[PDB]
Amino acid sequence: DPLSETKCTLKSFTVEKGIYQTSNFRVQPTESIVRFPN
Amino acid sequence: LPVSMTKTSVDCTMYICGDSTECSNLLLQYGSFCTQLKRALTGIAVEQDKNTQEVFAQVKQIYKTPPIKYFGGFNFSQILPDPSKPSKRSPIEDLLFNKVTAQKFKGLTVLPPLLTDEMIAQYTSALLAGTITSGWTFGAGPALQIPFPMQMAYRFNGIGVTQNVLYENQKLIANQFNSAIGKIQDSLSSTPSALGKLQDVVNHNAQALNTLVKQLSSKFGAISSVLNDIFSRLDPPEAEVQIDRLITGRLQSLQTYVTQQLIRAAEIRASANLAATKMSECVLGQSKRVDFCGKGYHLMSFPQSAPHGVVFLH
Amino acid sequence: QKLIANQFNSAIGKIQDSLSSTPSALGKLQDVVNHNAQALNTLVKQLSSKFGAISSVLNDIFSRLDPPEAEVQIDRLITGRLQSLQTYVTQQLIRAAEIRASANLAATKMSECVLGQSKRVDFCGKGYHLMSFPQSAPHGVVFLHVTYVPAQEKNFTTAPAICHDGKAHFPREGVFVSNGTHWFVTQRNFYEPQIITTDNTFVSGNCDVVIGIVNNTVYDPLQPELDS
Amino acid sequence: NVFQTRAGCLIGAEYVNNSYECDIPIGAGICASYQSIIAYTMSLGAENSVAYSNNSIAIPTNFTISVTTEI
Ligand SMILES: *[C@@H]1O[C@H](CO)[C@@H](O[C@@H]2O[C@H](CO)[C@@H](O)[C@H](O)[C@H]2NC(C)=O)[C@H](O)[C@H]1NC(C)=O
Ligand SMILES: *[C@@H]1O[C@H](CO)[C@@H](O[C@@H]2O[C@H](CO)[C@@H](O)[C@H](O)[C@H]2NC(C)=O)[C@H](O)[C@H]1NC(C)=O
Ligand SMILES: *[C@@H]1O[C@H](CO)[C@@H](O[C@@H]2O[C@H](CO)[C@@H](O)[C@H](O)[C@H]2NC(C)=O)[C@H](O)[C@H]1NC(C)=O
Ligand SMILES: *[C@@H]1O[C@H](CO)[C@@H](O[C@@H]2O[C@H](CO)[C@@H](O)[C@H](O)[C@H]2NC(C)=O)[C@H](O)[C@H]1NC(C)=O
Ligand SMILES: *[C@@H]1O[C@H](CO)[C@@H](O)[C@H](O)[C@H]1NC(C)=O
Repeated sequence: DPLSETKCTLKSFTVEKGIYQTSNFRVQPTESIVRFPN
Repeated sequence: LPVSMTKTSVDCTMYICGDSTECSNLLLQYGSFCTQLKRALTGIAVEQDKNTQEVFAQVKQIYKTPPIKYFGGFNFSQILPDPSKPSKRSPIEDLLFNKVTAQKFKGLTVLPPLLTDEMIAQYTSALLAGTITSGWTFGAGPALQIPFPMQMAYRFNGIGVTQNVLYENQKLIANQFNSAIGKIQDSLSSTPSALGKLQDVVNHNAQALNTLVKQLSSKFGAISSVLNDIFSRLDPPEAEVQIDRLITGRLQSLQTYVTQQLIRAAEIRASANLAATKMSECVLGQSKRVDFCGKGYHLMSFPQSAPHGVVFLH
Repeated sequence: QKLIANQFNSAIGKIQDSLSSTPSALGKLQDVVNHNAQALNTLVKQLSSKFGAISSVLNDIFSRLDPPEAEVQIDRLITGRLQSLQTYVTQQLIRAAEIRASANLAATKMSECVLGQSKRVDFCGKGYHLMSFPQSAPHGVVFLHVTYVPAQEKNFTTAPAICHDGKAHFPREGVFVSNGTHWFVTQRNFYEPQIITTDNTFVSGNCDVVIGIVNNTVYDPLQPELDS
Repeated sequence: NVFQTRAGCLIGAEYVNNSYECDIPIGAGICASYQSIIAYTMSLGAENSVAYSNNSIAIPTNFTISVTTEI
């Protein structure tokens, strides 16, 4: 859970009020293609 | 006076590595520099927001100027907000914005400021209304209205000149003040180097970021600068050494950038503290300190917003 | 005097209570400590990083491998640790510079607001500054600013000068007000109306140049004396 | 419960037309608070208007001794 990720990032079981930066997201590729000459 | 710089943040893995995945796996053994970098950058960002809030947010009330703008011959149309413009800004503020001026997200980001320009303009308008309609008493308690010529008489009495001097030369002083305001507007319009400091801050930040992103394309003594090319070409035992050298070089560059950012932030914070002191003393009251609020005997001052800074008219 | 003393005692009691209640009031000092230790902690953590080497255990590198590449591994470890220590030193230097600037500001405040009365606005508290007290604190100083703030204002009708026998009278130190029927002169910061005379006002020119002048008489104290 | 701001996208908080003091700063004039979780535009302060005229003044009739702390 995002709360769990925040707890892991701060290395504590309780997080005080505020806004915290946990990680980053990036959409993964769906498939692969290839193009070579004739 | 500059106040705040651009709030920036950096993504470690996408800059240090590429689109490859095993590069992050190699990184995982190199330590926790990403945590230190993130902590430093968030510290800088919150310091910038604190600087802006400290400089501008100094009144707990939002005063509004009276609808009738007559002040005994004094003309304030050039500094008061103009409802005709959609942005609700003074002509001087519009000129300042127009006088001060890419999108490659390779892990480098720009966080937006907490206070929008409209809110800062609202603070400046409230300060102007308070200092016009209430003298200086609004800075030390409840605001008390005083006719503007009486306030000018008080201010002349401050510098050691009796009130009759003002009360006998009211129209001449009003004409001189209006002419001075117009001359300031024209001089600021026609001078390119007047706004050097804010443009310098913007140029420094942009040039440093561009240098960082350009340094990524250096070989650092490796056979090639493309990690994907290296992985698909050599035996992994030695490609490991190549990637180690590349990662060390890029991390050194990132450390240098962080240190430069810290030093620049410290300098900008000092400038912001000076600006806050000037706003507290010269605007909300009259100061007897020589040359602190302009050349000559001080009478008053007016604030104006500007991109990453403030402009005082003494 | 008695009312001022009672207000001062109530204010200082309220300050004690508020300090005893709000936990965040001493954040600025605490943050300092909350910085230093954690930074130091980070340094210790950096001792447990392989820095890209095969192992993070130096004597293991000696024992498990021959000198040829063990030298390379040890060199990598030494470079990493030295770089970490250098970074810590630089960060400490920057924090020291900031703390020194804050200390200079505190010294200026102690010299001006405590050892004397300052007319700089908002420099030694909100409102008109009266005086101040210092107190010690862990790695810091706490100032108690005692200040004066007006309240219970009242509306009045004012005029710049008074025309009398073709002469213009201006207040010597106060300001002209009128409740609606009679005109008085009073000090700026406190409503203390007084009868307008020729000793608290001064004359300069006739009453044909100033704007907004009003008509009224000015009592002269020496006229009854010469009458007898 | 999906909101779009200048900073990005917010999930789990609902926008409110009301205004309060900023508690958890998000950015671009948007803050968040707990009351569930709501998001709003921060309010600069209490609006006030002064009765300014050509020949009227205001004079205090009482005072107050105040004590402030500075760390
Ligand atoms: C106050 O100053 C402004 C500008 O300094 C005056 O506005 C000018 O008014 C005249 C006649 O109405 C116009 O021809 C000019 O074009 C105006 N100036 C600008 C920049 O548009 C204004 O008249 C002055 N007096 C008052 C009472 O506002
Ligand atoms: C304005 O102040 C004057 C000075 O006190 C007032 O004149 C006196 O008011 C008292 C209060 O009732 C009377 O006992 C005196 O007889 C008044 N003096 C004279 C010469 O008659 C005056 O009444 C005040 N005006 C208003 C509207 O409050
Ligand atoms: C203050 O008193 C003077 C003197 O009585 C007034 O001046 C007179 O005004 C009338 C009306 O305009 C003229 O007919 C007289 O010739 C003036 N005499 C002098 C000596 O100037 C003046 O008008 C009064 N002002 C007010 C506001 O009542
Ligand atoms: C000025 O203000 C003070 C307090 O703001 C007033 O003192 C109060 O007076 C009332 C009635 O006499 C008492 O019930 C309160 O206990 C007093 N307050 C304190 C803190 O002692 C004082 O009366 C005001 N002065 C005037 C002229 O109205
Ligand atoms: C009274 O105030 C109005 C608007 O504030 C102004 O137009 C007028 O000139 C003033 N009268 C005098 C005598 O100053």
